[PDB]
Parts: sequence; structure tokens; C-alpha cells
Amino acid sequence: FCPIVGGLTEAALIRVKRPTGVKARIFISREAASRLEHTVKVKDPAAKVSVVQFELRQSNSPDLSNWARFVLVLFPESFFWLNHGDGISNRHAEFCNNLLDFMDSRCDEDEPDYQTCGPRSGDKPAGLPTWTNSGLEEKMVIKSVLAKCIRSENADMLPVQSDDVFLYSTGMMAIGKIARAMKDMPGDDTAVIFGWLYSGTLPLVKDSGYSKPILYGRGTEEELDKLESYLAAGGKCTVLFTEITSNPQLHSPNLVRIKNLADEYGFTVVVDDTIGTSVNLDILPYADVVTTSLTKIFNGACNAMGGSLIVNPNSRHYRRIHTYLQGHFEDLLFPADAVVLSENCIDYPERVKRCSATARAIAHFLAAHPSIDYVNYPTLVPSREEYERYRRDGEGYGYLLSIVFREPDFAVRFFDALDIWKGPSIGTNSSIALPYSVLAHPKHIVRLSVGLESEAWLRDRVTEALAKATP
Amino acid sequence: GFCPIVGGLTEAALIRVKRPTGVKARIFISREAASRLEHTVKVKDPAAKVSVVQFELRQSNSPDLSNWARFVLVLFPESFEEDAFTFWLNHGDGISNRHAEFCNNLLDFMDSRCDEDEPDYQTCGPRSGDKPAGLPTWTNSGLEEKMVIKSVLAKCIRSENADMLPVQSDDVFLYSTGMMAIGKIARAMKDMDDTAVIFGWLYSGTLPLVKDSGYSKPILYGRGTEEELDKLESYLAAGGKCTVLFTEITSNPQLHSPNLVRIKNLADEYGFTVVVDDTIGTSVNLDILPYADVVTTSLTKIFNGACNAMGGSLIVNPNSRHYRRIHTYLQGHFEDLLFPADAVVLSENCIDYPERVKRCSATARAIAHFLAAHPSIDYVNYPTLVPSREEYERYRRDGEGYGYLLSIVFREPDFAVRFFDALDIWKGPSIGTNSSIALPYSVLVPKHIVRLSVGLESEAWLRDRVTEALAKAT
Ligand SMILES: CCOC(=O)CC(C)=O
Repeated sequence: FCPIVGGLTEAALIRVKRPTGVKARIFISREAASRLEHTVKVKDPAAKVSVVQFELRQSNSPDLSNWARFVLVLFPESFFWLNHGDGISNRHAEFCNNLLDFMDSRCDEDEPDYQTCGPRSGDKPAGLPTWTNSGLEEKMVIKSVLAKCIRSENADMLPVQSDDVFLYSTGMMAIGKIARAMKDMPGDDTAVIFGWLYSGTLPLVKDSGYSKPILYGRGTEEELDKLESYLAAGGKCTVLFTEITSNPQLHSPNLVRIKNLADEYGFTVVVDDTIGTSVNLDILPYADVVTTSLTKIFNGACNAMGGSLIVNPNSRHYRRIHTYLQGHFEDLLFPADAVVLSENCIDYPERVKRCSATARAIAHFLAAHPSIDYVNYPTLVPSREEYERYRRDGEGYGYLLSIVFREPDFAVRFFDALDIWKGPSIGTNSSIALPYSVLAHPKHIVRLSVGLESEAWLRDRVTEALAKATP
Repeated sequence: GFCPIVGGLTEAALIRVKRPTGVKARIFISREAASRLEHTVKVKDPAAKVSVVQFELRQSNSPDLSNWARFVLVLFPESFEEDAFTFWLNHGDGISNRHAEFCNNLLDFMDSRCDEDEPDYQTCGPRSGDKPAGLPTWTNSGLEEKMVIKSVLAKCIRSENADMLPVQSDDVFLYSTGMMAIGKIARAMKDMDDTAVIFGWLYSGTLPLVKDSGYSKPILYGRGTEEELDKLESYLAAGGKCTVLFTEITSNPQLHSPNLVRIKNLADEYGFTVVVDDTIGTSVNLDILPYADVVTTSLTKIFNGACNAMGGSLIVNPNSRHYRRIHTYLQGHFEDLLFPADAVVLSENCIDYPERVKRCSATARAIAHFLAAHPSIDYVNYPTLVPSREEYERYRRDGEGYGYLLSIVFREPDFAVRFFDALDIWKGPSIGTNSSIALPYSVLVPKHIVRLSVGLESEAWLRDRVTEALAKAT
């Protein structure tokens, strides 16, 4: 069985004499851990929920004692998930499992079973990690590249600096941090979620204190008319959340009109540019804050975790937003994860351009097939000309697309005959498809993230799948 | 299955060859290993399609990348149910965990070749020829780290007292698993004349390893008793042939120790080579070099302790009459199959390998005697308590302890079951871990025995987890 990978939760549950009877989750943030405790306590009071702090307590190595700690949360089996942004990183968990014998346990409400001292606590580990100084050199490579590929083609716009970029453990943690930041500043606090679903943003915004936000599902011009009618009447609005190159329909919102409404009614615009990249699009003039999941195409390798937060120095709220984000900043991006991101980010522009070219060819190849009703891709969707107001010159139309077949039961046979990776993540170096089975947490849509493979390769796997689906 | 995904090299390779469904797969480093699996499936169902696809990163400017980013993919129908022979021959020949994630990161830069003409297995990587985004943190195939491993192994087998030559680092051979070391030495001895003795050694892969190696006349001796040695001597005196004998110093799971002195004396009179595995009874605790021609060691176990690296060891005794025969063969046919990242971890954790052995021998001794004096316990298998005790006290260095492994035989089997399930420690088949672990007879001699690998925790800690389990078993 051994060498074993994973097992930090099994090892931690053994250390607290609870291998059974409870479920467990591991966080780096006690803030995020406490939120899970509240979620269970507000669904069932008197439920035993304990929050155990593991720490490597007595070391003179600053790297180890600042990173070899985690928070274990126990709750009843009776038993959020869209909050998969605050859990322990994969490489962070394997780091803390290797050092668990050197770590001690604390719990505030003292159940004496949760106060354990490690078998080797105080002793020196057999080796040091390969990264040094919290991986802050690799974190600055990440911040510089993120800042350099969002620089706008407008030469009269202030550039983005590395210190205007904030790194977090996931893209959802980045969205959570900016949502909690806008709530804490004074004034009213009603948020607008515009053209953004099939993500964790709505639950995260609700849990960050916006008790219920104005949802605009589609991201249409009519939707914007309803928003403007409400603002002109005297309605309040402090922050708007939207995503550039929306999923899974590849819609593009009117960032110009959104920015114009923000300019007269004084709210903050948060745009996520994970799907439509900053390599392909120039959205800096229209966003006050840009969120990006580094786990996706930024990394490509699908072996590292990260999230980014870009505060626009051209924003009327730059100063207020940056002061809060830096005021409450905590380095929660595990260094090993930062090492991989800083290496794979070097060819992030090149890889984006490559899979946008192939995605355009595959989208138009699929569009011309009789079994397909229509294909959702920026070159083919009604927002086509909207996508072009922001498209950088010489650049393409993204790596994501979705297929709507004519008959739903053809979509199912096609998806099963399609010999490529299947799963929920996007921005991978290998192409991946998702059905409506997942993404449900048209009802026969098939989403496709296009990777780095040749156009002949992807064309072959799609054709063969269409053949086996066709009677 | 959200990204980052751990593992998935086998799923990614199956997609590359257009066979994500309908087939089973195994990934090896050696072509010989792959060919052995193919034969085993072909002789149980000849009409089964078995293909062997070699993945390789062919041309890199770093020699590290192109020599280690290569693996062998073996596909066979799902109809095949794996037997014990293939199970163990796969547990010793499979790709290491860190080696699998290394080649998954580089799979886009690798191409596929197949000897048999199936065009679906002749693929070019999407990024083939391009430069990888980064280099591994280890350099020069980790041969500096590998020299620490060979140096440490050589220093703690240096036979005490007597009058023998010391073991140098170049007498140590590193392999990917403990069984790969046993497999390599078994095939080496075939060239000489084909009778192998496996002595006090089961619950291991040595029988499949030796049988598949070519020994056409095997002799199994389950316990390692003196009475089984009498059967061997009667057979040798009668004129029987025997070329190699396999034994483990402290047996699994009864902690028995064979008469290595008598075994070595028989080897000196009938001219066969003795291979001793010292994984359980360590080289820190025991001095067995005078009685073995070859010593094998699983580095995955207490040598590493952290249960996060894979390695196997082969030490050729320079005081052996066959030293120059066996050493020449092992290097005549040597291939570096220890992934450098695995060697880096082993080279770090081995530095306190003697210290950790002493720590978990002390705790295991205290807990063994605690269990022995409990009314619910019939007897405990530990070198201080077994009839084989006095056999260990000859090979045992003084100031050193009695090992980290023990097994418990309760008086009532249904007490053993309730005890094992109430026992709040790690459960699994591996031993030599830094945290203590238990195994029932489900996995793996009474059929209610409970085996225990003792880790680095206090006696107060281990006694507490044991006592509480005993309470709930009453
Ligand atoms: C966390 C965002 O997840 C996605 O990338 C889109 C999805 C849920 O399928």
C-alpha cells in the first residue's frame, strides 16, 4: 500500500481519536473554518462541531512554522462545496502530512482528546522544503506576469503594478476576499450579480454578508435596462459581479455600459477574466477589480492551485479597495503551488493563443455538422460584436465552447463516444468535456475546454464520436 | 474530479491511445517486466489482445528529462483476474508514485511506439520537441543522493567484531523496490543448477519471484524451523542439488529467527549462496553479514519511515566466496531504476534511520511485554518472547534492541476482532512506518493474529490506544 499519497485527514482524525462517527475538512484559514462551523450550526444547533488547530509549534525555521499548520473541522455525519476555495491545497496537505509528527493540536473548547503533542515535536525534520522564503520570489514572478498581461492598449491608462495584484489559494477565495472587502467599507451594501451562474459566486456573495443580491441571470441588455431603471429611480448599488466570456454559453456582457452606469451611480465593478483571458481581451478600462482563477489556463498543467486579485490603479475606488485588501491580507498561497504556477505562467500567453486558434477551428467545424443545432463560441454567439470591442488585435476568441445538438439523446451518445478527458475543470493543457449531468449542481448542452493538441487530433476524436453516435 | 488532479497518468495514457474504456492497464519502467505480464495473460487466455506501448521523451537538452520521462504501458482485457503471481510481480515492478507524477507532467512531450502494427499506439505528443516549462529540482539523476543511500547502507551492515572485510558503497546496488532487488539476485544465480530454497518466507512475493525467475525445483519451508533444516541437510547429503537459499532474518509475522549459523555452515559444505532479507530485523539491531552472501533490504520501510518514497537495496558480501561472481553480474546487467526524487527522500530520511530503529525497538519492546502480561492475550510474537529468542541473541549487536514488529494472538478470536476495530491507530499492510499501523488476518499461524508495526510515538501514547481498545473488547 505504501508509499501512500493523501491521508492527511485520516492521519489527523487518528491523532484526535475520532476515526469514526464524524466527517472532517481541512482549512488553512481559521476564518474559513469558522464559516463551515456556522453553516452547520445554523442548520442544526446543538450539533457537535469542533475546530482543532494543528501547529508545528517550536521551530526556529520561519518557513516551517508559518506553513506547517492547518485547521481540522469535525462535524456530524448528517452534514458550501462551491466553497472549494478555502480547503487545504493538495501540495499543502502532503506537506503537512509529512510534518504531522512535529505538530501539536489545540482546541479552544477543550475536549482533552483534541490536545495532543506530536511524537517528534521540537525535533528537526530530516529535510527542508525545496522552496525558500515562503516562495515570495516565485509569487512575484506570478504577480508581474499577471500585471503585464492585463496592461491595456490604451496608452493613457495607468499600468498595473505587481503590488496591485493579490494572490490567494483559489479563484473562489479571490472572489470571496473582494466581496467581503466591499461589505466592510461604510455605506449601503447591496450587490448585483450579472450574467454569472454555474459558479460559486452567488453562495459566496450571500455568505460574505450580502444577505441577498439582485441576480441578473443572462447578462442581457434588457437586464441592464432593468438595472438602470432601478438606479435612476434612486436604487442603491455598491458592487457588481460579472465574468468576461461567460460560461457555459460564452456570452459577453456590455462592460462599456456597465462602466458607464458605474460612473454615474458610483458602484464597483468586479470582472472575472478566467474564461475570456487577459491575453485575448483588454477589459482593464471597464473593471475596478479583476479576479482570475490561476488553477485554470494560467497554469494549464492542472497540478497547482491559485487565485489572483487585480486592483485597477485607474479606479475611482482603487485607494479604498487596495487599503482594505492590504489591511487584511494574509499569504495563504502555499509556496509549492506558487513554484509551479510561476513556471507554467511563463508561456501562459503562448498557450492561450494556441488553444484559441484550435478552439475557433473546432467550433466552426462543429457548427457545420448537421447533428448540431448551434455552437456557443464568441465568433458565433449573438454577443459576437460585443466580444470585439474588447478583443486585443492579433488575438483570438478563447478556448471554451459548448455544443447544443438537435436531439438530446444524440448529445449523450456523442459525449460517451468522445475519447478525451472528462471532468469539470477548464483551462487544461489537454482537452476536456463536461455534460449537463455535472454543472447542474438547454439541459443537453456539452461544454468543451480545448487544450494544446493539434487541430487534426481534436478533429479526429470529434468525428469518430459523431460517427458512433449517428445510427 | 476538479483540478489539480493527483494520479491520472494511466487515465491520460489510455486517452492518448484511444482506449479509455474496455481494457485494463499497468505501467512499468522495464520492458522485461512488461513482457512478463504479457506472458502470464497469454497462458491463461491465448485469445486475449495484449499490447505493449512504450512512451518516451526522445530528445531533450537536459539528460535528466529524456532518461527518466519514459515508461511502458501494458494493456490487457478486463476479463483477466489477477492472481497472486502477477499481483506481486506488479507490486515490485510498478512505477513509483513520484515517477508517475513526473511523467504525467511531461506526457505532452512524449511519443508512443508499438512494435506490433497498431496505428492507434503510434502517437506524437502535442508538445513533442518543445521545451518543458521547468526542470526537476533534483539534478544528475540524483546520483549524489544515491551515494548517501549506498554509504549509509554500507556503514550499518559493517559486521561487528570477528575478522571480516568491510562493505563499501560500491558493494551496494539500488533498485526501485525491495522485490526488484530479490528478483534481480534470483535471476543472477540462475546462470551457473536450478534448485532454490525459500526458507521461513511467505506473506511475501519471493515464491512468485523465484518461480518466475526460472528455478524449476523450489523447496518451500514455511516457518524456518530446525526440523526443516534437517530435511534440507538429509537432501543435500543424499546428493541433492541446491544453488540459492532465501530467508528473512526476523520472520513475518511471527518474528522468528532462523539458524543463520547452521544455514551458513550448510552453504559452506554444499556450495550454495545465502540471500537474507533484513527489512524487519534491521541491520541496526542485527549483525548478519558473516552468514549471508547477499543481503536484500526494502528501503520503503523503516529505512525511510515516512512512507513517502520507494526503494530497494542489494548488498553483496565481500567476504563471500562468490563475491566476484555475483558482483560482476549485477553491474554487467545494471540499470538505474530508482527514480531520483525517490532517492532524494530516501537520502534525507535515512540519516536518522539508526536513531529511529532504536526508538521504535524500545517502544515495541515495552508494548510487547505489556501485551504479554495481559489476561486477554494468549501470547505475543516478539523476539524477547518467542522460542526463537536465543537464536536472535547471537546476531544481535549489544546495546541494541529487538525490532519494531510484533503480532498478537488473543485467547478468543472474537476478542481479536473487536480489539482490532476499536484500535484507533493506522490500519494497513505496510510496516516500518513512522506512525504505528495494525494488520488483521483479513489482509495477510492462527487465523485471528493481529500484526503491529510500532512507530515513533511514546509508550504513553501507544499504551493509551491499546488500553482503550482492550476496554471496548471486554
Ligand atoms: C470553480 C469554477 O468552476 C468552473 O470552472 C466552472 C464549473 C463549475 O464547471
